[PDB]
Amino acid sequence: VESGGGLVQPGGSRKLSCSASGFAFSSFGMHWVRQAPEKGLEWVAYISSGSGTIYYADTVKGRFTISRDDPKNTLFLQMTSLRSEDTAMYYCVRSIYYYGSSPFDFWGQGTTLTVSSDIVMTQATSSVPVTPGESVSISCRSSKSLLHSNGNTYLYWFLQRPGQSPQLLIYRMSNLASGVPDRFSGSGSGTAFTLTISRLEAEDVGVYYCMQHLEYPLTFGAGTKL
Amino acid sequence: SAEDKAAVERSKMIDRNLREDGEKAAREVKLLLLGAGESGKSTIVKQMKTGIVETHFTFKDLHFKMFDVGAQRSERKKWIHCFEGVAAIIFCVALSDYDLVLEMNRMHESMKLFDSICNNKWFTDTSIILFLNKKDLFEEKIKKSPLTICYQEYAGSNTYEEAAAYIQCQFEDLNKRKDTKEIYTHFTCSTDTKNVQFVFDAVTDVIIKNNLKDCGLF
Amino acid sequence: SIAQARKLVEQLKMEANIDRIKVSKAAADLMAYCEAHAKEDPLLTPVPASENPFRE
Amino acid sequence: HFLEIDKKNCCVFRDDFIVKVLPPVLGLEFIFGLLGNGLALWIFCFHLKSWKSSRIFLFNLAVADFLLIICLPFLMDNYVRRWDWKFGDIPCRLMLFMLAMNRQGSIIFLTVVAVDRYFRVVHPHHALNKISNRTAAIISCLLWGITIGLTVHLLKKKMPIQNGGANLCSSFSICHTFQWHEAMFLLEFFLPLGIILFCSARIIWSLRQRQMDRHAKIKRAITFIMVVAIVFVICFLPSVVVRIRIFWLLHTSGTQNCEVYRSVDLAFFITLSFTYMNSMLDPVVYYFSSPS
Amino acid sequence: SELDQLRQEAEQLKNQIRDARKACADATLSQITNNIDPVGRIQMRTRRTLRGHLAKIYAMHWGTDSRLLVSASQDGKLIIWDSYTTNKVHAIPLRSSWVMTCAYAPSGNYVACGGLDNICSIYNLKTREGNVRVSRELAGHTGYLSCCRFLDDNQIVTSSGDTTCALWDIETGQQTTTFTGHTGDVMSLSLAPDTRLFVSGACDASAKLWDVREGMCRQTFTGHESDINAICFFPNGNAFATGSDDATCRLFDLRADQELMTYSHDNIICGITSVSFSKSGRLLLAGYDDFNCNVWDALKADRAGVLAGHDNRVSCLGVTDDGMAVATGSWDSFLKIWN
Ligand SMILES: CC(C)(Cc1nc(-c2ccc(O)cn2)no1)C(=O)NC1=C(C(=O)O)CCCC1
Ligand SMILES: *[C@@H]1O[C@H](CO)[C@@H](O)[C@H](O)[C@H]1NC(C)=O
Repeated sequence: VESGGGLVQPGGSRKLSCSASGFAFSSFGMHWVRQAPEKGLEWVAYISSGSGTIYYADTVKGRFTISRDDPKNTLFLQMTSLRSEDTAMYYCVRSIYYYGSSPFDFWGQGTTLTVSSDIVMTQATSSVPVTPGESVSISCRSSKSLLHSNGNTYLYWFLQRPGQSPQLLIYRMSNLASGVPDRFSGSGSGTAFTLTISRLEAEDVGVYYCMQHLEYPLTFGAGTKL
Repeated sequence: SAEDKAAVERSKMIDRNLREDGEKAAREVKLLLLGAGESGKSTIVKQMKTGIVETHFTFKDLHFKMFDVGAQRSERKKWIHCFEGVAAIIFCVALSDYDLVLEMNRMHESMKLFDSICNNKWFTDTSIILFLNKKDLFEEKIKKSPLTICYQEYAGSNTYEEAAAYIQCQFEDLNKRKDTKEIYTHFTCSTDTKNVQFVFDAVTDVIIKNNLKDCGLF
Repeated sequence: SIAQARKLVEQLKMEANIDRIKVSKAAADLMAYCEAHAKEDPLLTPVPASENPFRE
Repeated sequence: HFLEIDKKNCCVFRDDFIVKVLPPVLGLEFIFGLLGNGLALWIFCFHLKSWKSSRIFLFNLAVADFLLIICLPFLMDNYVRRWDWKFGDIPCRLMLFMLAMNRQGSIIFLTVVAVDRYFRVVHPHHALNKISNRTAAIISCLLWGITIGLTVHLLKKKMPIQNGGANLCSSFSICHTFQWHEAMFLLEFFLPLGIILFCSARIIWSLRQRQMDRHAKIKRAITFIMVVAIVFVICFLPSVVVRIRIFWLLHTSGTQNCEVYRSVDLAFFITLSFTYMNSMLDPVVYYFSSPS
Repeated sequence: SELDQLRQEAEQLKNQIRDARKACADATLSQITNNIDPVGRIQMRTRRTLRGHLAKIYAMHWGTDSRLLVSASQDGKLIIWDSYTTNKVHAIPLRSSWVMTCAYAPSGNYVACGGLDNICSIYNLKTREGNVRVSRELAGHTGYLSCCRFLDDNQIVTSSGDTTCALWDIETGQQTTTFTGHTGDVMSLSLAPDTRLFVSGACDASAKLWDVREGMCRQTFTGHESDINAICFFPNGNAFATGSDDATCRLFDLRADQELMTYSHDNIICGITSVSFSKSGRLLLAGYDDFNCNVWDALKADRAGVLAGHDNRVSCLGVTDDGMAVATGSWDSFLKIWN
């Protein structure tokens, strides 16, 4: 579990914090994905394991600062100049990278804050009928074929149930995550992808987002509500 | 390759931890402790302070690792090559079991194991430290019993000075490699000290010879 | 002492009362297996370097 | 006789005895030196598997000796023609630099070896005995820097001296000015002597205070500690002792009569030939005599 | 005097087996495979070298994916490598640095190790709470652990130096079955492809085929003159190869109940530390004490290649399930991938 951060500020600066709990925080790379009040999620920052490589979003490159303290298991986010666009619920995401790992597996609770080239993921569809028991398929597309030479396509599927943080369903477009029922399945051709649900349930309702991990300025797809 | 680049830097973080542990492990002296079970290794271990037993002690800013393999009771030659590379071998022999039998007396049983260990193909240059324990019991036992029971060819007075030096000379005679390895013999009492100093002196001579191997002189 | 010899004898009887075939029958099985999978052994028959996961 | 060299009265001689004794003495040192250091350098690179910090320091000594040896036949040509240099200004400038740099470099990479062996016997548990190969390389490069930085002025001093009808390539001329690089010539011997003699005595004393000399290989290594302390004195004391005699004559007799320097000047270049003896005997004392 | 009578019956019963074994020996393996063409000279190059171990490597095992492998060393580390990119996936520090065996679970979520501590430890690779942690410590053996092989996700089989082999249940940590009958220390074991039988080589120069379900010995094979150090099952599952200390190898057939071929040379006087078959079973790779791993053409018993790339004893050997690579560890603390 993880949470923490501030809530309200006029202009100036504010600092966000996260409290890792019982998952060996020192060997995990952490992100700071944020989500606008009514739009989709948007990546913000990233810090590697051991505080090595650090990446920032193009729109927050100079104003924001991400740092971690492996003792006490705390992740920080320092923001200096906070404009009006920077009004979003900031989530804390863990991810570990080895041969067969599943990045973006756990997402934090998240806190809200108000002030008072790249690859574009289309995801043209926005809303579909909510009739249960059918076989709903969600389509998505990418600007360029995200199939690397090693043979894996870096497309991730996230489900955001209404009222909670996003949950990873499928990583690398074919592999199912831990704890996810076998109903969800994913197939793609490198450029166009689909996510298949065999039998809809009461807990499958929500907005389904897509992410890419080929080039690091990674973007989402605005979701597809049910 | 974004995930591949993150995997490579994780391997690099593993590499630096392996080297950090290797530096610490290279600074510890590894000793192998042997005997005949009741030869007195238990009391020797306390002086320094199933499966394998590791003993940790330090002396003069030097950290020693002592391994006891007395609970194996298996084919020695199938696991004795794992200890090739120890600084020295600490051998414990009781001096009061020359007349006691396990048939065959216990003293010659130690001689059989000492002969195999000393002349082992793996231990051709490792210093062997021989500890003759239970010298206090051997003091009184030689008064009431002679040494002819153990060594029928012994011809000397049944005094501690003459009898004990005969047993030590007999043990060192089994050393065939008299020019590649050195055997250190010391006399141990039940309540004594400076035993760890004797081990410390012996390993320094091994270290000095090892240093003169890197420089090429020796 | 007597039981240990009896147990060894009892086990030896079970091994003796076993079904066996001629060596030529058993030698043909090993020979036939190797030729049946000769084309699927990269060490025996090297695959093109493009298919090597280790060359590149 | 007499020569005016850079606003100081320096007396320069041309003895006929030099022509018949130095060319063959220097010839023997070169011919065996190339076979000695050249072979030793080959073993260090292509015939060695693992490199330790101790072997790195020995490697620099082989390189320093090798560079000094290849400068011998230029000296032989100068000696055959009786101090008559016809190779130019820069080659005269370059050859002198490669003599003072390689001689002092070799002396530097044997006081390092003597100190290196001192720490391996008298302080066997010291952290210096386990320095990584990278740390040795930094020290070797640093020691090479001091050697080059102490002889850079040989590349600034215009040294195509014209002596009558002859041109001389030599910075060792007798005259009455306190020239630094002449007291440094004595420093190359006295300071390493105070280190090698102290280290060699302590190494042997420790191997005897502990009853460790009864070994066959240990006792062999003890003798070769004395060999390097005797070869160093043999190859460097004769050249030094002559130079103090020159200093003694300068203070008492002076430059006003350059006739009492007729014999000593000839003797100095005789003893300076023994300096190149060390660069030839080193491979058979440091590398070829090691059991490894 | 029933002891003498039992011994006389045992000698007569043993002679019956030898007579029965000789009766079925219609021909020799060399005669049957005389017409086949030799594989020719086989050359393998070191496609990769895995560095990071700072002590002698005593065991290794491949994953079922033919991409990941685990190796053991006396520095106390269990390293999981990515054989494609040399990357280190994991590095597990062991409680006891004296480890003599490795195992990788066919599922891939567990690894096992053991040694002079007489304990087989199971590690959980796929732990949701961060890193790799120990799962079960299986105790009950008296001698050192020589080998261990994962039967399944919950069943493992171990061979020890107390002349016994045991089958464990990881969930409870208790010995389901104990296999006895060896007189010397068991040095290796190998499960069948069907995972219903397994063989074991012992220091008494004998190989015994066990039944995992029932728990009793079925066959006993002899012919070696010294301790058997390695064993491996043929890909078919009806044969196995043994590597002993007398610098020889032998091929035994389960149905024929006798040795078929002998792999030895007069120039080799060094023992064998590990053996392994190729995917087709045509090649038999053996690691020797002369720092060289030898490739034997099993059908014709003729040498076909040498893997000379190590500077010390080749302790462990492995062939991928895909058959596209051979990993060779040694005491010089280096692992090499060949071809
Ligand atoms: C150039 C040199 C070496 C004199 C010199 N030494 C230094 C110096 C400087 C700094 C330092 O740390 C040490 N030495 N500068 O000049 C010299 O006269 N060489 C000659 C001979 C020789 O030696 O072979 C014999 C024939 C004549 C020429
Ligand atoms: C050289 O000798 C003359 C005559 O003795 C003397 O006047 C002059 O000072 C000397 N040169 C130097 C540099 O002292």
